[PDB]
Amino acid sequence: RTVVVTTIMESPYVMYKKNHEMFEGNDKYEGYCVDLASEIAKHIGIKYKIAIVPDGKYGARDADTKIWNGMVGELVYGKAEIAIAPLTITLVREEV
Amino acid sequence: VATPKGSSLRTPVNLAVLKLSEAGVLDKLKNKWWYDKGECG
Amino acid sequence: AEDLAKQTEIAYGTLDSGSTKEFFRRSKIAVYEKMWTYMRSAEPSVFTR
Ligand SMILES: NS(=O)(=O)c1cccc2c1c([N+](=O)[O-])cc1[nH]c(=O)c(=O)[nH]c12
Repeated sequence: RTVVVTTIMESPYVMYKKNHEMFEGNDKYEGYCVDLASEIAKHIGIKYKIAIVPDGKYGARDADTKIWNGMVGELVYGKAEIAIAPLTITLVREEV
Repeated sequence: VATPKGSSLRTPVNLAVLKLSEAGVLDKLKNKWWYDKGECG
Repeated sequence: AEDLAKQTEIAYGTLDSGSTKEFFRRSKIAVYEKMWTYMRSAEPSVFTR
């Protein structure tokens, strides 16, 4: 199975290549986290697809609705298999 | 690197990060994107 | 070389290929890496054919 990776467009971690209109799939993107994802996949033995989180957020729990947004939410609610991004380890995220 | 509670993927993902660190690959990637591709010398 | 590394009015460079260019690119010595980043970023080019 193809592993679904959630990430976020922020330089220099993940950036769309200048010529991305001529490219397909993962090769549309470049950056530190793109290179890291490739190294992790090679060491762990999986194929993967880079997807960009829809709401453009890292991950916080709404005070009113208690719903997690961002990349954290994509993992919590079962929509993605892994997040490879500039995502800070914090107490409230480690809890979920 | 984050994942889904209890996900089996998280135990090989973590070992890979520790290995890439010890091999100097994470330092190589930071240098590539910040300094080799930097514009200010 | 320390004199060169501390200034920019007098430009400086290497062959555009070969062992001399590679010495500067890979050095972990502070003075030599300072010289390398200058050469890499300079416009117009400080390298020669
Ligand atoms: N300043 S920001 O862009 O608006 C920004 C806002 C909110 C969270 C950020 C963040 C940035 N950042 O600086 O790029 C990096 C980062 N890295 C993490 O690991 C994390 O958990 N959260 C963040």
